[PDB]
Amino acid sequence: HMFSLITWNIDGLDLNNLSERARGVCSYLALYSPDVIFLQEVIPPYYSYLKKRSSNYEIITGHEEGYFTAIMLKKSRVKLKSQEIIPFPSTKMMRNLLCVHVNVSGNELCLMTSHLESTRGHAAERMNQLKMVLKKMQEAPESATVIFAGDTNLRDREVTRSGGLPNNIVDVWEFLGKPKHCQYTWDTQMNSNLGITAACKLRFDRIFFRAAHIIPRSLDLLGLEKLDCGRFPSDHWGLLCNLDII
Ligand SMILES: [Mg+2]
Repeated sequence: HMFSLITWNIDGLDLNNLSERARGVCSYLALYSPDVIFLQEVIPPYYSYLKKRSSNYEIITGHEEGYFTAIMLKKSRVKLKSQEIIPFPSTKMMRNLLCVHVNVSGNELCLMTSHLESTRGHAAERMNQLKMVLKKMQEAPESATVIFAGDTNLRDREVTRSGGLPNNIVDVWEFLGKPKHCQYTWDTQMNSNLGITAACKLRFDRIFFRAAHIIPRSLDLLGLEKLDCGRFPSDHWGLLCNLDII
């Protein structure tokens, strides 16, 4: 009846206090108990802690070495059907789109995650990767509900310069009337995990939707509380999305 996903860039590259951060993120995931979990910037040790703490989830990794994405499926409700790792072409950061075809209740789904080129890379390649994600979203089978969710790293109206969004694809944040409480997924003013003195408020973590059923209900943020070490679980904010399986 209900349906929930959580997208989070756990910032696994920040090695400081990584144990307590992983314990906190696992506490959030265990508390909300979502059905699908999209994780970005996961390192093998973090993946080992996740697999150790989350046994009721099937974890599909985007790679093996370095950092990668991961998709966790609640085994008690989400039935894995297929998986495909679509690698980006001119990628200078070893990033790819992780697609996982699943079945929830009686509906088919296509859950996609990605971690596009970061701020240090080439914004043009980030736009190209966005076009590849949207194209792979449109070319999905005309029977499943495609749901993308991940750290897009987009800024400076790159969605408009990349040809815009197609007619059958919409941003869940924009669909809900652009709620201002979950307006920014990366805030250097409230989140003090990079030491950036300047206040840069951007919306990196995003969710794209298309259907052939499922309705986005609510949208929220998580990971806003400081841990015992005085740091947040990540430099990005978690993005919780609740849906209704009509
Ligand atoms: Mg990072």
